[PDB]
Amino acid sequence: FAGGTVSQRCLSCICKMESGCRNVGCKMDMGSLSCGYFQIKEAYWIDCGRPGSSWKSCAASSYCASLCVQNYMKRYAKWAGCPLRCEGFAREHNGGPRGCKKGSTIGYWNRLQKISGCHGVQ
Ligand SMILES: CC(=O)NC1=C[C@H](O[C@@H]2O[C@H](CO)[C@@H](O[C@@H]3O[C@H](CO)[C@@H](O[C@@H]4O[C@H](CO)[C@@H](O)[C@H](O)[C@H]4NC(C)=O)[C@H](O)[C@H]3NC(C)=O)[C@H](O)[C@H]2NC(C)=O)[C@@H](CO)OC1=O
Repeated sequence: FAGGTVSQRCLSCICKMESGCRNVGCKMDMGSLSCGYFQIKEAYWIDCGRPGSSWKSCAASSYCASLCVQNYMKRYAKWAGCPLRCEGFAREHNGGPRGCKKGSTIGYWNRLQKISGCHGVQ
């Protein structure tokens, strides 16, 4: 995946959690479509710098999608006071700018750790 502050093992775990790390297309989630490898919504894609040729094109690319995650965490993680490890990055990915502080994402982190080789992933 793209390089950055998020580890490759963490990105792999998130990728597997969202789509079994496959280009699965989109689905509706609480008002907006989440797409591709990392199930990224348009707003997230905008916030990570509009990488790729378009939102859905980027989402369908493991590299572009992972770069978007890298940029999103560089933008919000430290700002929101998240631990700079997968626990914080995963929750930010699932809950937004301050996702690592939302109780809603506690379940996402716990479910993600159930994936082979993802328990306590950093
Ligand atoms: C069950 C489940 O959770 N499913 C999925 C969750 C997840 O999608 C994530 O969904 C959340 C909430 O809808 C997204 O959070 C929003 O993120 C926005 C983008 O950063 C953010 O909007 C920004 O907000 C800041 C602060 O106000 C502003 O300064 C920015 O200008 C603004 N940007 C824009 C372009 O509007 C917004 O406030 C968040 N909303 C809330 C309620 O927090 C989050 O981004 C989603 N994550 C992704 C990767 O898309 C995914 C994968 O887990 O899809 C799910 O199915």
